[PDB]
Amino acid sequence: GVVDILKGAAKDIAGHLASKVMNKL
Repeated sequence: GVVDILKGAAKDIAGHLASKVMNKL
């Protein structure tokens, strides 16, 4: 499930990222 973890892993990073924007609105 490597490929499955590789993609799902990016979700953890974009987590604190996609927050920056959401933090504005």
